[PDB]
Amino acid sequence: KSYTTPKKNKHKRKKVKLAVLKYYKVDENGKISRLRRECPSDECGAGVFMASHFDRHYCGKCCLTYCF
Amino acid sequence: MLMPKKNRIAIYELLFKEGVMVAKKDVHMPKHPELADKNVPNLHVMKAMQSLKSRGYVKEQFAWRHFYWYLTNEGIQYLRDYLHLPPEIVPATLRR
Amino acid sequence: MAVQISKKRKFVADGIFKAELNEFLTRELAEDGYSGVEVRVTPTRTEIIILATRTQNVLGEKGRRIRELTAVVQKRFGFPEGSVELYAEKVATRGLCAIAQAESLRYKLLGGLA
Amino acid sequence: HRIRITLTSRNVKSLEKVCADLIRGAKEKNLKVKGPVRMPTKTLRITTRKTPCGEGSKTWDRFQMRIHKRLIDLHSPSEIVKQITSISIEPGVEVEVTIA
Amino acid sequence: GHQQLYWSHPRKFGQGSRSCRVCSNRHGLIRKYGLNMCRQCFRQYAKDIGFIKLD
RNA sequence: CGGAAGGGCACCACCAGGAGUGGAGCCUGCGGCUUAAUUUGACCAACACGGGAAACCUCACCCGGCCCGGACACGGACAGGAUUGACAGAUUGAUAGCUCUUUCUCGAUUCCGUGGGUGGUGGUGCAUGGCCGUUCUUAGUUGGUGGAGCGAUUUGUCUGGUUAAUUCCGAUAACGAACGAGACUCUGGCAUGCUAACUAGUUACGCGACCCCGGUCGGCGUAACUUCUUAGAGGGACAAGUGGCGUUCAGCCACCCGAGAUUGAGCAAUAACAGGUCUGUGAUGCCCUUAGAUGUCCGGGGCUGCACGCGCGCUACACUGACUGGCUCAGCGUGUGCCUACCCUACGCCGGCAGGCGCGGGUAACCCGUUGAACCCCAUUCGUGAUGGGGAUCGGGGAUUGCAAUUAUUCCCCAUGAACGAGGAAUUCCCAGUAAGUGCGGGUCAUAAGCUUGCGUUGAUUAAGUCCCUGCCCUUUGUACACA
Ligand SMILES: [Mg+2]
Ligand SMILES: [Mg+2]
Ligand SMILES: [Mg+2]
Ligand SMILES: [Mg+2]
Ligand SMILES: [Mg+2]
Ligand SMILES: [Mg+2]
Ligand SMILES: [Mg+2]
Ligand SMILES: [Mg+2]
Ligand SMILES: [Mg+2]
Ligand SMILES: [Mg+2]
Ligand SMILES: [Mg+2]
Ligand SMILES: [Mg+2]
Ligand SMILES: [Mg+2]
Ligand SMILES: [Mg+2]
Ligand SMILES: [Zn+2]
Ligand SMILES: [Zn+2]
Repeated sequence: KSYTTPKKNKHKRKKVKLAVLKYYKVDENGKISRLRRECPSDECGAGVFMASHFDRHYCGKCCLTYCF
Repeated sequence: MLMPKKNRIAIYELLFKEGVMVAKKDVHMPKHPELADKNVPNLHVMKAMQSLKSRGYVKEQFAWRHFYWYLTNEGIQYLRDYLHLPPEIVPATLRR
Repeated sequence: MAVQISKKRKFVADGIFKAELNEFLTRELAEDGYSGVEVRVTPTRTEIIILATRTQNVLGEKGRRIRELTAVVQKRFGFPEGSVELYAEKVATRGLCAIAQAESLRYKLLGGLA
Repeated sequence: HRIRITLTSRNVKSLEKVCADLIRGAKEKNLKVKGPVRMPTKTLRITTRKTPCGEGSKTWDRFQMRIHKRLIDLHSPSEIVKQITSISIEPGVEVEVTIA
Repeated sequence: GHQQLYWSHPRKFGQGSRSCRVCSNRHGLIRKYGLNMCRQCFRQYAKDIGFIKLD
């Protein structure tokens, strides 16, 4: 059957090259500094980092929002 | 089917400890009744054992709302290889 | 019984159970000349008798198929493990049993002969 | 002591045979036993259209299932009750045992 | 959340709640005496269940 | 097969009747109109049928939006990511991240293309199976041996009598048979004879209450029994007997004795239909869709729409009635569910009311329940007025169920107060506990009968016959038909 409204194209989620490398910072010595925050929730305790948006941080696993 | 690895392992281990496993032809089931320790929804059970039948490992029969799956020897060896098991162990349908 | 279901629907449920079991074995053992099922219901013990013709064929090698059928019945109907025992019997003068001869005639029809 | 056994069956002949056998066993053991009472028969009647579809003359079926229940009272130890009930039982009769 | 409303509609009653245990049909069913089966199935399995046309 | 002839049967035909329908309103179904859809099958043997009493689902149609629930095989895409989910903010209908910016994630299950599937209440019942309906629940059908015919075939299977019956007698080139019918099973009848009964009773005994020794108690306990109740084996009725008709055979009528001198239903067949079901199905061939889905899920609409016609039903048109109080009697059944989320109700409070609040009984001859049903019976009001008949239309308010009632689910109160003066042509069902009147169970059910399947109460007139009408069967005849 013919249509009038054009079909709603699916969301093409873009890829990120070496997205893991954007969490920490590179130093020549044997020390670690973490850039973004980490979710203090129960299921994701100390391994899963949080999002870094333009106005608030977010974790999707437990739906935790940290507004400014 | 985006079946979690945990659910797939649970289906395989239950199929290997009991040679058969039943499931009602009902996608709209919260969780499988035979195995309820973990979630492993009946939809995942049906599709996994459908896959086993499709690749010539299990045999399917139907009685009015349910499927019955019978695991052949060629499926036994495949399941053993997938789960990293020795040839010595056998399901309940083989030993006495 | 904790559920203490009434007898009026208990008999109906048992009859539906017999019909469901009969049709399930009819589909399963069609090649084996299955003729019917007799259920010997007792407290703590449930002996189910399968009347067929090729008893060795329906028993399978080392009883593997009857074993898995017992597991199928137990899992499907929720019976306690080990409560049900399947036994296979051969009907004397199987020519007089219409159902077995009907199944044989059906397989002869699909075989290809006139 | 005052044991009461209930027998529900679909076939009249089998149920009468079972009750006759049990009372004969009580007579052999010489136990005081109440007579075999007969509860009124339960007739589960269902009426349905013969035709799977709706066409044709309106013809209805009459499918009825008859259930008969008989209970017997005896005065004996529970071990005697289990011994008597464990033997000579037709598979088509459902058995219930009540102490009170 | 597709799963939040995929089957979220209540199925506590109505024709779509009860279905034939043999046909998965929602028409001509009988819930009396816990049959939960369509009239066609009941006629098919009347002899197996025990219903016999005595009269 | 006949648009020819002769016999036979049938309250789905008639005689006599009864109750009706068609006359009015309303419930429901069909056609038509209209509409995005007001989806669809069915059109004697369609039309209260699809057990189809649809707010949601059922739903198959339409208006929009998600998911893949596209197994498996082959070639790419990379643990320097294949790719699922994601509250904020816009958008929508929904907190569908379905979509647009913004990134955190899940952990080889996937994703991208190709074969191959898979699903469908999609079409095809004019391919089908099964089931069912109809012919026809009428009574018809077929061998063996034997006569006739060259043979296909025919007699048996019939001139008549009788029967519900090709059911029998009886003539007879036929004799023996078989299916059907019949027989049989279930159901009601009655047995003071048998077996039995605290999950049923009866009779007596003892207390308790009440009235002037006696009377009542479904008030409480116990010594006998199964008459009443329940359910098992048997009995019992067979045209058995008498008088008549009838070859004196079959069979029919009347009657005495007698629980009955025709209780009703089930299965019901060599055969046929291009009757219905592909929308009962994981029964199914072929075709079609298969990711912008004819698969599935969600929101909403519709299946009810109304200038009209037709069918199945309810209410009534009133004095044998309506209204208000009193008295009084049953049996059919069901009742806490596998998934299943939903049972039947006693009792005490609130209230006129539907209904609400609490502890109880019941998986049942145990509790509702001695099923205190109606009709009907008794006593007042109405006074021939479309009147206190009638309850259509309609407003306001009060409750229950459901996620949700608007197109008012259903229930209750006040009020508004339509047609209908017994209904033309035509036409339906029926003959004994029958019709009709009346009410009560089950199916549908979250809510529910104005349908159907059964049961109970009261309970009659006509009539023991026919082919006049209508059909339908047998025989005779005709045929250039034989996929008839
Ligand atoms: Mg339905
Ligand atoms: Mg007639
Ligand atoms: Mg209509
Ligand atoms: Mg119309
Ligand atoms: Mg639906
Ligand atoms: Mg549909
Ligand atoms: Mg899907
Ligand atoms: Mg090709
Ligand atoms: Mg299949
Ligand atoms: Mg869908
Ligand atoms: Mg009027
Ligand atoms: Mg109004
Ligand atoms: Mg007429
Ligand atoms: Mg001529
Ligand atoms: Zn977190
Ligand atoms: Zn069914």
